[PDB]
Amino acid sequence: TVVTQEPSFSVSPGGTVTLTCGLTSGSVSTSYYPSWYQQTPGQTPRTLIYSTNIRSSGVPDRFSGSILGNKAALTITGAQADDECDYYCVLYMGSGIWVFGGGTKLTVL
Amino acid sequence: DGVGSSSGNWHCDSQWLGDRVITTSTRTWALPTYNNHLYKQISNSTSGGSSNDNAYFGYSTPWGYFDFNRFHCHFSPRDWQRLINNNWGFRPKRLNFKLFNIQVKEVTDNNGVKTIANNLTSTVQVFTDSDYQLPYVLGSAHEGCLPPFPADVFMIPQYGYLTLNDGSQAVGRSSFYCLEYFPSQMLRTGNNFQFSYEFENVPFHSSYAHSQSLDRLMNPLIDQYLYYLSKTINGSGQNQQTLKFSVAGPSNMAVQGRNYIPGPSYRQQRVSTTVTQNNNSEFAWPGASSWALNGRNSLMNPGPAMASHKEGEDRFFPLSGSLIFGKQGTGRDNVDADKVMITNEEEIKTTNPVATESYGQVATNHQSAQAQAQTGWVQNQGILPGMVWQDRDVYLQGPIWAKIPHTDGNFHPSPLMGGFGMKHPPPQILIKNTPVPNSFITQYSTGQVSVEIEWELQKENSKRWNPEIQYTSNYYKSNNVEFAVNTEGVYSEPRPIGTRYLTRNL
Amino acid sequence: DGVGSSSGNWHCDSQWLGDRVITTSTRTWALPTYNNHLYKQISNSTSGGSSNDNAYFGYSTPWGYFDFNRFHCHFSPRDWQRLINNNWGFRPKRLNFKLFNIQVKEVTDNNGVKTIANNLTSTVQVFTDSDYQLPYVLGSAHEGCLPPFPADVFMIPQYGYLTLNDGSQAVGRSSFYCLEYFPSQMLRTGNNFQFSYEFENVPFHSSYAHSQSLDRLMNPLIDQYLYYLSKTINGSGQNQQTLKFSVAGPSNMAVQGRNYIPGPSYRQQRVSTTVTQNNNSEFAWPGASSWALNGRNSLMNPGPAMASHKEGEDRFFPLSGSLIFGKQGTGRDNVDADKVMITNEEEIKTTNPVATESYGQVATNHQSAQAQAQTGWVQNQGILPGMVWQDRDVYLQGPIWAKIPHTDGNFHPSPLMGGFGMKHPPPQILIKNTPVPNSFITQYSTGQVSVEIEWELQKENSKRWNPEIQYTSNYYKSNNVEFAVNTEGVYSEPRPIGTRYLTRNL
Amino acid sequence: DGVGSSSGNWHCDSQWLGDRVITTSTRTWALPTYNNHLYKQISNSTSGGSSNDNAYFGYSTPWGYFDFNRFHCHFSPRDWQRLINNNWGFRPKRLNFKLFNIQVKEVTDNNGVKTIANNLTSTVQVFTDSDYQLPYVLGSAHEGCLPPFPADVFMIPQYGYLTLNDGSQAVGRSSFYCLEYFPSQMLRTGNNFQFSYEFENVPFHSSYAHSQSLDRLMNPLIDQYLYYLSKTINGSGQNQQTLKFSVAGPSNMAVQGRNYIPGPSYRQQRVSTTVTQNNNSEFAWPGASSWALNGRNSLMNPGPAMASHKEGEDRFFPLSGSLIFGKQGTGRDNVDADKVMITNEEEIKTTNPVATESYGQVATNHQSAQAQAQTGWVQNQGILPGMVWQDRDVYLQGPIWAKIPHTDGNFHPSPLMGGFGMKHPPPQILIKNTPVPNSFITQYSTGQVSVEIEWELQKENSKRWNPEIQYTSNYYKSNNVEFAVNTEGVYSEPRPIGTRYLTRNL
Amino acid sequence: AVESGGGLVKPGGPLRLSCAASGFSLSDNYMTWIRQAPGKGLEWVSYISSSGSFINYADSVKGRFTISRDNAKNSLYLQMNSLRAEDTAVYYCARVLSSGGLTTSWRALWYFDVWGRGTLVTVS
Repeated sequence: TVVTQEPSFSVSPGGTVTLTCGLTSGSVSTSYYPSWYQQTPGQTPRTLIYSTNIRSSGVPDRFSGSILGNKAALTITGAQADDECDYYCVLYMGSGIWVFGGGTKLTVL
Repeated sequence: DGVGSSSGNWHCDSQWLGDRVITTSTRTWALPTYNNHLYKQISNSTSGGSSNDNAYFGYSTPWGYFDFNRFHCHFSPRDWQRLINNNWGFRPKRLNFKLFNIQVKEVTDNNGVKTIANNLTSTVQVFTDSDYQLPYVLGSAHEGCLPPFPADVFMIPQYGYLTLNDGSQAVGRSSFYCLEYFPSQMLRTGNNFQFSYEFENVPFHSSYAHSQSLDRLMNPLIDQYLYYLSKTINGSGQNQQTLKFSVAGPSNMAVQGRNYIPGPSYRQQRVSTTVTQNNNSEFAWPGASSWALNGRNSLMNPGPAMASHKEGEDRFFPLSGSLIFGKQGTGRDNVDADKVMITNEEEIKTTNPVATESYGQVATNHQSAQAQAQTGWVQNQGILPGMVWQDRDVYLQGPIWAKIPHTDGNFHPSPLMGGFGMKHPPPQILIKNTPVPNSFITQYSTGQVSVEIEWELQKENSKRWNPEIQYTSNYYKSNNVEFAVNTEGVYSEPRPIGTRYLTRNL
Repeated sequence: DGVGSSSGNWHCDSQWLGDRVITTSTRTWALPTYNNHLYKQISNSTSGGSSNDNAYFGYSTPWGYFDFNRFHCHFSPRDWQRLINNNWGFRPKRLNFKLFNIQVKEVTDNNGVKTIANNLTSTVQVFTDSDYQLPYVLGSAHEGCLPPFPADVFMIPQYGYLTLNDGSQAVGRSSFYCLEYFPSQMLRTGNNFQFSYEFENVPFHSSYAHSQSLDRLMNPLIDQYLYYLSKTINGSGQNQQTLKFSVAGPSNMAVQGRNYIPGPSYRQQRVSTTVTQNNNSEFAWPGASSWALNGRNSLMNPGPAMASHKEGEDRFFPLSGSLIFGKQGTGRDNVDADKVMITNEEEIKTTNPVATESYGQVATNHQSAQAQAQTGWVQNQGILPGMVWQDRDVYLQGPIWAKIPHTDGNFHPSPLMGGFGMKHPPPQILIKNTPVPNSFITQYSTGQVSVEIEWELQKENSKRWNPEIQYTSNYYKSNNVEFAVNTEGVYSEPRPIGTRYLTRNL
Repeated sequence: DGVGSSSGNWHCDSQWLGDRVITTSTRTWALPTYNNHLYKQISNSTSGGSSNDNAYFGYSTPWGYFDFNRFHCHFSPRDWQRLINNNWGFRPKRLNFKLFNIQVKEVTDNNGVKTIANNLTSTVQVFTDSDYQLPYVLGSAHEGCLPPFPADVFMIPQYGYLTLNDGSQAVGRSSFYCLEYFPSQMLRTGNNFQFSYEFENVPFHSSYAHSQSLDRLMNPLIDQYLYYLSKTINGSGQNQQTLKFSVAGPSNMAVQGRNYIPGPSYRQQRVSTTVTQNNNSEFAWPGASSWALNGRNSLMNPGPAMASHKEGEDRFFPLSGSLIFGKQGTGRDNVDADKVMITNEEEIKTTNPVATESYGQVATNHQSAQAQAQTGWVQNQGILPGMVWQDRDVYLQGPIWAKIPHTDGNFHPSPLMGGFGMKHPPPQILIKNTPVPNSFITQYSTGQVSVEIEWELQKENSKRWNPEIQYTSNYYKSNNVEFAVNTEGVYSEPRPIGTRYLTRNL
Repeated sequence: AVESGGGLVKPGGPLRLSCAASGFSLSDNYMTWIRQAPGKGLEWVSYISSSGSFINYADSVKGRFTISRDNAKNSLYLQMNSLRAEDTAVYYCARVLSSGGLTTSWRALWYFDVWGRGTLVTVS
């Protein structure tokens, strides 16, 4: 039970890159509810999206998160300067326990 | 017959006979001339209503109508006290309506003075709608009822109706009803008008409060033979799951098997009569429960029948759940909490879910080794097989009957503001002054109205040893006797009166 | 009786008598040989169905069944236009069925050519399930019903039923029914079979559109005497909590008290006929509303009766909420949007909530100093006391009756695809060719069918002044007459015809 | 008459006559002296129960009462087998009750030894409530019924009732009934007592299992003429939106249009009888479905009739979903699973939803280009127009009838634990020993009770070709014949026996 | 208008820091504590049910810390005991909304809706 996502994902502005976080132990889906949180440095992390496709009220539509393939991942389309900061992945399992990913940043060039 | 000979007498009295009641009331009225005898279209754009929820299309008519639909017209407070204390149920039977002593006046108003003279040859058109072919406005609990106090003289309201609309504009399906197309009996100063009506069979309105609550029906001293699931684990540790069953009995009464469950609930927001407890924001329209129809949001009022508050807390009331009446002299807008009378439903807390509380819980998902058993609060609950519920109580001020809309289907048609649902209510009575010449004479009429309704009763059979709760007037001295006039001759009723005092077993 | 004489005559006409209608239809039919006279077990695996939701089990029988269950069998378009414009409701009173001129043909086959010769000896077995022992399949709105045009000759459909099943396999509870066991009548060419059936009492179908919305029944000229909560704060600042009540009046018509609330809703997804508006994803099965039973999801179609779309937007339809008919010559699978006809229910939007809209709001929490008043949307709502609703309308192409599944309880049995619900519908009529010797002569039959129904009507009593909405043909020139044959003699129905034109008050 | 002659005889037998059944049961009883001839207030404080859900306030009375409300009182297992096998339904018609052979004893206790002798001058009071003026406790399925095995002498239960309460305190509305205030027929050792009763009309309790599932009522050989929406996109890509309609046909049966829909559901939590599968934490009370009333949570038991498990999994049962009966000699507290008998609803999975599963889905928003279509599961679904459902089955151990509460409205009153709903059930029969002198003689009494019910039946009309599922004993050898005594003479019932075996069409 | 704040404790010892509650009641809401070591990762710490009958922990802090939720004071208490040098990190007072949809149309989602500003707690 260890969340897996790639720490390195740098995209130049105007480019959409996909971030994929999965689980080593087992394949993911809606039952193992995924979520995406940006943590802007100097501030508390804010939920980018939740339960796959649904997008949080605050968040922009430039990046869309969906479960593609075995492991669900966010798919940012045409990334821009603002959206970039440390990200974390987390999927709910069992009762009251969540496992977070290692974290990933991304950078405009 | 003649001008100089009376066309009717004054009748106000109530005969209490056996299991039946006959209540007779007579009033004096004045009918002006509306819209200069014209049928005028109306909408929100004529009054200037901007919002979409308030959009309406309709017509205003010169005709007036008689509304006795409120209880206190027929029942004097002393008759009401005798009715609600001694009787479990009641319901109307027959309706007799007489209209007489017609007096038509003419007016010529010069620069500084208006001279009021009689007109002997003028007529007054009147008819009843017994085919229910006109729109029926008596079911909305409008003002314009016969006044409660016999010596009051009241003004006939104006008749209007609404129809289909899109925005403020009508549609090709809307209807226009010209009441002239109906036959009407014309009356001069000597003619009189009467008709009779038969209330269709309707159930006796319940007038009692349940002694036994629904969750307490089972006998206290005996165990049931049914088992419930007591424990899902032996104790703290790993892999401790187990199944242990126990007997449902007096020690734990919540888990026993029951044959009936409380009625439906649609959760109102809870407003507190102590303002320091309410949230500091404007939630009057935003937090209100409401049903949406064709894209127009209509507030839910009064809503399904539900208890107003939990036992012990009388300071809370559902935001739109309970009927509210104005005190005598209460202003039309923005009156504080002490200028209005609020009706609490707490009598029905036995069989009905509390309006401000959730109906219960339901299980959201399947438990397993990974997932705990989770639940969620049920905000709304439809009818389920085997629910029992009590309707909303009727008040001395409250309305009596309503007309069931004519539709393919309905469920428990008894109207939500209280009283008796009917597919053929007492008919409307439409009256106007015939125009006497587009330049017309200023004209109005006056006369007498006597309505008589025979009531049926259901006597109190209870074997209860200790005395019942009764409705009584407090002995402590006051500057004004309740339900009487003050020094200026203004009749007022101090409090709304419920119909439920006597008790029954559930 | 004899071969040289006919066993009946040709009757097609509609007699309009007073408040009654006698609709007569006669057709020419052909009955082939099904399953080579065998009962063949069929399940999803034998057909190859993979899906778990589509798992079925049942038997295919040689017997055929007559289906007149659709309206256009008994009515011509002009008889339909004459019915729906002048009448507020119709129900079936009696049914007469006559079968005559039975002819049996034996086909002789040779390599060079095949010749068909009449066979005098062979007989046709026809029986009706009067006691309703057999499974009823007429109610499913299946294909094979009598043709709209009298000239067309139709082939009687095969009769089969599906019993209990677990996945591909059958279970012990399933019962296999044999048609042969029930007593039946055998007819030679001279012989004819006829029977008369009396319909059970049923409510008049409502065929009118309410001119008044449920929420606007109020009198527009008068204030109610009830109060509502206008303001929960005085203004912007700290500690502004206050209560203010105001009179519910025509200025604001949303907050008035009402005696009835609209019917139930179970929401459907909203699909736009303009494709660029709909989401670019495959949501045909994923977004649909389905009721799960015994672990097999079954799509909800059409569902509870609900207005199809908000007023002003007709380009939106519930995903599974509307009866959909195909145009003449429509392909079987994956036709484009224009090959099909989508009925819209907007006539009922007065008393019924929009199918694609939330039923309303309910508060989810208690307000306090620390908690704002929260609400949530009601996606589906069960029956509450005091609702009214309109059922789903019947169409010229739609089904007439449906059998109420025999159960301990039911609520408002009127079927969801429209029409008259009946515990004892018109019985099934079973027919087959008698086997003539597992090597049998190749055989099929033909003959005449005449069905007669007596429709009772309800006359239009309304006083409405302005002219009604009516159903009329367009006078603009066109290459064909609607509801007539094209150059090759193919009968075409250009659009669906609802029954609701005339108006009533609510 | 006299002491030396008998006041009655012994009737135990069942006559099967045509379509009716006559079952008689005579038992021997012993009535003690309750509460030392005192009426006593009882509340939780006297017992000491702290939890607020268990708060109760009531009175315990010296009176006893007769409870024959359970089936196995009136039916020997062979009679029950002979009934449920051949009959599609049954219901009681008449009731006859006889109480005789009064024998009054007096206990005179020395220091260590007690002496027993008759008392001829001592009387026994008995009366029955014909007006239902007293509370009705017989509907809660309490213990103390007539025993199943006729040679067992049983102890008459104690009578007590409950009323309105706040905590342990009462309210002014609480009712206290003193049963001495009812005229009662007094009996000495020679007298007898009897009365006749008439059951009001109740529908036949269905005693059959549907063969056809609801969704499968269609015909597997024939396509419908309705269309459904098959494809919203042509393929993977951008701007691919399209609308494609297919025919609903036997190839895909899940999307067809249907006339009816399964009954309501209120979800229950799912508990597995294989303990490792269940969640580790304590979810017995926290996760259970409970309806809340007046601020007191109450477990939902047994709840609306729903199939207990999906087909193929019988190991899972709803947590509070089904009746649970104890095996012979099962302890009162924390017994294991194998010591209790968990009934299962599998018969009704045709027309009813699964108690542990959602009722289905509803669309939660407007799918559009910007946002995809979404669905939310439905946990509890109220009645919708066109539902059909089966009530809960009755068992040899289960209750017979239950009293409908006296209320303004109810829907499908048939009780939730099973049996026949009635607004006038068989009256309560109250009996006590008349006190013979706060110094009284230690005293009791014994006698005979013969209750005779006349049952009506509905014959089995099915044409089914293959044989029915019938209730049969197992031929395999055991240490004890099922439904008989063991070596120590203790009558035990091996398992709960249902009433649904035979099959019908839907 | 919901948001909250955490309790501040000195570095170097086991304490119980508080999560105050503004804008919402801790009674009907599922609440969780999230702890992040500076500069590396976010790790789940504890979960408590709205009824409070269901409580579960992370294995590292399980059998060690104890959570308590006081509804009257609108404060969420997490008591840490016998700390380790590997317990040095920042803690957040996360608010989790479970199945936000209403009961008639219910969807089950689990995510951290509202985030209290982090306060660092060092073991030294």
